[PDB]
Amino acid sequence: HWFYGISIGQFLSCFKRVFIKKSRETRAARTRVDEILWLLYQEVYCQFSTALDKKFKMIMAMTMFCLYKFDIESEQYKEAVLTMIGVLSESSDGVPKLTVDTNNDLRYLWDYVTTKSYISALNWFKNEFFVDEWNIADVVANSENNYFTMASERDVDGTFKLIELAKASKESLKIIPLGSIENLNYAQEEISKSKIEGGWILLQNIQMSLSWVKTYLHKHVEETKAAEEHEKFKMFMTCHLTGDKLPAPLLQRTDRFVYEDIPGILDTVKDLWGSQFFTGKISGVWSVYCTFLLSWFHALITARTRLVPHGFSKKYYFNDCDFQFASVYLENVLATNSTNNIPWAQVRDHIATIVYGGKIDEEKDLEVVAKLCAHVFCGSDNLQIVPGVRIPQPLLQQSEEEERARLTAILSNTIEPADSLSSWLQLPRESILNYERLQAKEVASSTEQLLQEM
Amino acid sequence: FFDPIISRLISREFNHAGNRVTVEIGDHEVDVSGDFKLFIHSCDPSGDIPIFLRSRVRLVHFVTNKESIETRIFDITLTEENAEMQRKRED
Amino acid sequence: KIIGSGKHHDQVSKFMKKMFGSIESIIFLEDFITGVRSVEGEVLNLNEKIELKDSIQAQEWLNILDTEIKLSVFTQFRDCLGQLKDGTDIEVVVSKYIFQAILLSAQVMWTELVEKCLQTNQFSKYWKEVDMKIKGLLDKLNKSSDNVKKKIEALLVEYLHFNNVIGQLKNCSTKEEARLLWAKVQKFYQKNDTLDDLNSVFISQSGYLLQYKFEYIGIPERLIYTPLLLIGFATLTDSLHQKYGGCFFGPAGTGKTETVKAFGQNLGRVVVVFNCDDSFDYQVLSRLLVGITQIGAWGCFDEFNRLDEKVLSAVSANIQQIQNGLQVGKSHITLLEEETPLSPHTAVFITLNPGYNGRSELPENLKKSFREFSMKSPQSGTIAEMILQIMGFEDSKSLASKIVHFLELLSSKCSSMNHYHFGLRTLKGVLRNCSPLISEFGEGEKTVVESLKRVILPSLGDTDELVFKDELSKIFDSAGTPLNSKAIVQCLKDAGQRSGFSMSEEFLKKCMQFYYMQKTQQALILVGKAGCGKTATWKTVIDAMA
Amino acid sequence: RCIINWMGDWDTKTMSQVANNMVDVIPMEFTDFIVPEVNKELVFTEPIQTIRDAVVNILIHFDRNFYQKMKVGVNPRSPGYFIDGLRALVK
Ligand SMILES: Nc1ncnc2c1ncn2[C@@H]1O[C@H](COP(=O)(O)OP(=O)(O)OP(=O)(O)O)[C@@H](O)[C@H]1O
Ligand SMILES: Nc1ncnc2c1ncn2[C@@H]1O[C@H](COP(=O)(O)OP(=O)(O)O)[C@@H](O)[C@H]1O
Repeated sequence: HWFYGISIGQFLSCFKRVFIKKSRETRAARTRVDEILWLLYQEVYCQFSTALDKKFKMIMAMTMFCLYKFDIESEQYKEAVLTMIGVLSESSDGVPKLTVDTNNDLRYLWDYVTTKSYISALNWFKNEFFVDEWNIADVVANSENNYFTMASERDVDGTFKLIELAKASKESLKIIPLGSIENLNYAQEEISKSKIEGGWILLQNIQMSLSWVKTYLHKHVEETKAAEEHEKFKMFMTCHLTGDKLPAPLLQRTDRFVYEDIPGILDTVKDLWGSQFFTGKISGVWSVYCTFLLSWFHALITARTRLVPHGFSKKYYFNDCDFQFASVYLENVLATNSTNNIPWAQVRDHIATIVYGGKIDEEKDLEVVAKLCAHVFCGSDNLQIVPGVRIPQPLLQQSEEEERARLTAILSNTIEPADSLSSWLQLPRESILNYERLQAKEVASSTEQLLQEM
Repeated sequence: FFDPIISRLISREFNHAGNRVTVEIGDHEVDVSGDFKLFIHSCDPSGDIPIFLRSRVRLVHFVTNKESIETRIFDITLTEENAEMQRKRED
Repeated sequence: KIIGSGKHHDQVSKFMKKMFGSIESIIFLEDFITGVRSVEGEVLNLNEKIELKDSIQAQEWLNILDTEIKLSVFTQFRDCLGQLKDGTDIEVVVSKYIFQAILLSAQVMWTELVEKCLQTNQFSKYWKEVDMKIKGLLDKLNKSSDNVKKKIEALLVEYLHFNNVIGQLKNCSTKEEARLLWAKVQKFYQKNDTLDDLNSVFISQSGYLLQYKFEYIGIPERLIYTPLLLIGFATLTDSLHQKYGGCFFGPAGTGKTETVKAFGQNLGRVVVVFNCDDSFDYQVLSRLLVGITQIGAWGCFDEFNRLDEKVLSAVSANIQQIQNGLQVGKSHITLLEEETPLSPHTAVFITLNPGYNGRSELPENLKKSFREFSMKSPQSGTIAEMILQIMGFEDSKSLASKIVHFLELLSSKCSSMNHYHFGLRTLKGVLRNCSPLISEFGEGEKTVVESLKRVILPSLGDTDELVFKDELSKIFDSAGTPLNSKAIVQCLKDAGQRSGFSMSEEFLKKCMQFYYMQKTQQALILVGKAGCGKTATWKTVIDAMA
Repeated sequence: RCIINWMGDWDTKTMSQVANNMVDVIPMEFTDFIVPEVNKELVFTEPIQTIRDAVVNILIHFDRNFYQKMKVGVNPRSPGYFIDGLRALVK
């Protein structure tokens, strides 16, 4: 992958810092050098996991576990774990193996495989290794390079995470949304100032910045060799995995981190509702009611779009702009129409065919969105938005403070069940199970091609 | 890159006089000095280089140390893991 | 050239087509601007004859005529609305006013009438009235002159759309469904109380109010109304209402550029269409962009999917600047290294034809300012039925269904190869080419069969004509008889004998195909195996027709 | 029209004779040779009596072994490193 590049110097630096990290007591096992080597594994895994996404994180984790264990253990253990991983990749499935009272880990793995908890069977590799997973703060503080790439997809961001990290320690963030040539020269003068000032900075969507960063920022980073002695500024550039390829010298010079913190569905409703409502209401109780309804709908569609091919035949990206357009359309139709259930059908059609159906190009996905919209919007008398929450209509006295209070309370008190991916989303449990099956197949397969490569 | 104007020096080609050393370069019998030293530096190793220089010029690998690895991390370990006897040997 | 020769004030007339795109000639009485004539030859009468003196520069009276033509359009609209309001048939009106005025007046009148009918739920009477109007316009069209026949067909497009709307809403049972469909379709309104005559008329669709502009369009071909077209219009106006430019994407042969062109058409705008990535330099792009942002017109970047990276980046920067200027609303924008005013009415639309991989997308810097909309296959059956109705028919419904089914079956059956194309363009070509053949032949389905033979058949491989005739026999049962061959075949035989060429039924068929299909097409491509008499073929046809 | 002459890389006779001719200047060092009864089967030269033949044979052996190891199969490259190696040896 283009982003997953690596340098010799990074490996040697991590190797050097393996030793002087005499932080946590290593396991009281064979000799000193063996535990030093195991600590080397733990350190390199902790450092280099942050540059890899969840799937690659997992495959590298298990492959590295196998690399350690095959060399450190007996032939029986090696062939048993080989049979286990073959069972995981049912394209190379075999017969399970049993070692009596010796390797409790393998019984746990076989239990996870049999119990259809494939994701737990995977995560066992990381859990057993007693690793110390990191966040942005740990990698930023511990690393010495001033540059960091804020890798993510086009549907989730760490901007709020970075802002709250700054507010947690030393602040100094200067969000610089790059854009037009005026935006361009403002950004370059800002970074020139921040080089001496040493304040934190953040640039948005380096992909669209491609020309400027190739011409200016790449050259500036090349020239900033001795300038790192200046006040301790933090360089944060947001890059998108599906975006255009970034120049190799720039990505190599900087440090890399990727974001995977996908908030829960209830969390999505929480933060979308808060960010939408803190600007103040416009019209009567029905306005905030339909705003709540469309916020929930946006949460469901954002949830469903993360599953491919189960649900949608292909991946889509729903930007907030759709949310603003939905809000504007609902506000306008409510202002135009009287306080009745009259415009529900037309609002549903408009949302499913223009606001959210415009991007989509598959009649199956159009039908899915249409049925979801009909379920969520059409109806009255305590609509069951999710099987665990009942949403009644606004009452006849039309007070909006009580409505906002009741909406916030019903959002807070209600809890999200673990099966929300299959319960809140109208998907058969077979669908999600086969999704986990496909995930296990792809990760495990890649792990074989890796291991036969060695 | 390579042009056959330094050809008369990449391969020994000098019409020495009785007491003066001359080389036919371009259109001038350019003067030479005993302290003149020329060294060709390359940017990347993957790029193909002309065969004539490979015949003549003395290639030396200062390339990035991807291979081996054992030597570098071995040096790091000896300088780091109980270094006293290792560098006391050099002492 | 125009400035240095601004004395004859007639040499500019052949320039002003480029700088309006709707009009190409200007009328002169003796030295005064009597009016203008559009590309289809429709003559616009200007109420205020602009007197010209030798001192006034060209651009000054150009500026005055910009507003003068719009004022005349509004006045003709007012007269047409007044004449229609007091119960007058459209037929006596079609010969009096311009096509724009009659179309917009009919739209407003129909809007009000269907509003009151929806308030009363008595659509049967209005449906009958519309049907009689359709029949009267149909029978008037036959004996009319072509110059006005263009007007009759153009208005019949909108009247057919209205009749379809009325019928489908009458079939709808609930008041709520009626309101749904009525808000779904475009709705016309005017404000007489407002003193500003230019903005006295406006369009309302999906609850969004857009101000109509009385800019002149002439009589461009009317894009028939289809559901998918209505969704396209709705998404376009929704994107515009929040000052975001529209963005259409999808497979080729979907009329996306034609869709936005029809949008500007019925909304009263000349959408400057720039076909892109053919030979064109960035400087003229900057010039036209500055012009459109200074005048308030609308631009569409046809075939925007393909561009070289540097020009694409430059135009993306410029378009991001202008779109953000619309967003903020600042009067001046510093684009093209110069402070330029920005009209509030300026808007930009983009079309994305499929790439080598298929789905082609805008540069990511535009994602925050545009709304991509996929475009599906248009309702070819509906458009074929409407065209057959507007050309007069007997069984247009099943005939259009048969034509669409036959074209799809031809696409599925015959071998696929690079130049084969059975998209909407081919069907449109058949329906636009049959008309002289319809005049020569009857109006029966056999005339359509002959048009199919004269258009698609001579561009196939041997097995492909085998499949073509097999499916022609399967679907249609009209074979036809040879006609007007008693002379052209004799001429071909004489030419072959005088050239020493052996006439053959293969050769005769190829020559007949070429002669038939050269009448319409201007520039011809001839393809066949090396030295297969193609030179001889066109020699024979050319001297035989001589 | 042109006459083509395939010269190719030098063979064992060529290296033996040529390196003999050059090491004519320095075929001998202090005291005498290490015991000159090594295997004669792989001797491309005349029987060993000084260092001369052992040196030329070891040089040619290393040369073709390095060529057959660095590449695989046909090696269309003549010994150029041989000349630099022998110059370094004599100097
Ligand atoms: N109708 C005909 N009757 C008899 N002979 C014919 C007839 N048409 C063509 N020929 C013969 O066939 C040959 C025509 O080949 P020609 O090169 O003209 O074909 P082409 O495909 O148009 O050309 P090219 O491939 O060379 O550009 C000539 O030998 C000509 O005499
Ligand atoms: N609703 C419609 N009714 C009749 N003809 C149409 C309709 N939509 C498109 N067409 C025809 O189909 C053709 C397809 O145009 P196309 O090449 O898709 O435009 P673009 O340049 O946007 O790709 C157009 O020439 C147009 O005449």
